[PDB]
Amino acid sequence: SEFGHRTLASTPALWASIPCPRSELRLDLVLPSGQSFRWREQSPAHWSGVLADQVWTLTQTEEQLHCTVYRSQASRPTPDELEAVRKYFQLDVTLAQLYHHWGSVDSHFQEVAQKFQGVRLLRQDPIECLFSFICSSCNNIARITGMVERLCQAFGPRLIQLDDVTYHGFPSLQALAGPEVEAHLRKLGLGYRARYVSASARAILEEQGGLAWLQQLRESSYEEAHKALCILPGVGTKVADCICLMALDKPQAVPVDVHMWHIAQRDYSWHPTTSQAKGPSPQTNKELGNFFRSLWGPYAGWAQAVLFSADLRQ
DNA sequence: GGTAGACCTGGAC
DNA sequence: GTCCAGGTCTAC
Ligand SMILES: [Ca+2]
Ligand SMILES: [Ca+2]
Repeated sequence: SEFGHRTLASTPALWASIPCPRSELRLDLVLPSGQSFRWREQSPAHWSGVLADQVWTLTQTEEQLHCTVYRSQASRPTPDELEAVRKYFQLDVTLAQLYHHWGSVDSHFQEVAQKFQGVRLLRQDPIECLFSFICSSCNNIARITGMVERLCQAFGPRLIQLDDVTYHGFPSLQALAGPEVEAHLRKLGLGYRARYVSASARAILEEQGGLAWLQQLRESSYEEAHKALCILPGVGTKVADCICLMALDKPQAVPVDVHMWHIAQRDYSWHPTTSQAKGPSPQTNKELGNFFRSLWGPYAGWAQAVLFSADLRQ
């Protein structure tokens, strides 16, 4: 059929594949796990969302990652568009190598990794990542998802429509910095987070040097990148880490939230050393991130995703 | 310098 | 009718 979301079975000639075994990527463990909030399983095993300014539907078989694009006459994805998918999932990074190493230095990781293979990090756009996580504050994944959709719908450019779903690109800095955005966001239910979206959009354009200032962080060290991000309204130590990890290519970045605290205590019997507090505080949270970095290495953040993801499965 | 309380809301015991 | 989710900000 020419309408609605496509499936591999119904529109054979419109899909193209990318060699990728399920052991290197599990869509169902990556896409709805709190990394990106813009993918939906409209059909069983078929996920749709915006990727590289276009709408896609992705699905996998044991050895392949099938992709289709909705842009002109309908056709299969081209080799270059397909490369956009490979980059988004950072497919050049071998997950089997990472799991092996983490499992070698951490017996607990080894036991948990057995059942949760294919958990990796998406290479996300900084703007979308910054504002999506500004909205994650004291929030759950299902709600965050709603807020983000409503936000893109009201301020993001309109893409194509499939069935009754109209896809929108993520809002630009200029749009989010506009007049009365906060009030509009409050009517959309963002709460106090509405204030931060508006404020950070303006801070970036009117005080930090614009988009270029954000994008240049990819070349800066984790230390430098993380410090700059905390300048923004609504961005604390955690939000900044999420952004460094998921959008600025800092794999050693470890976001410390309540989930990670429960994991550290239960599975590692961890307790703060150099810090005062017995529980969560800026000093203890910083120490915990260091604990995981020294345990897992340069890609501690990715290791964190494997457990964090396998933890949400409870 | 390091804790305590306000800020929004909708699924949940 | 109370409680929590990938926190942040600020007063003292
Ligand atoms: Ca800040
Ligand atoms: Ca927290």
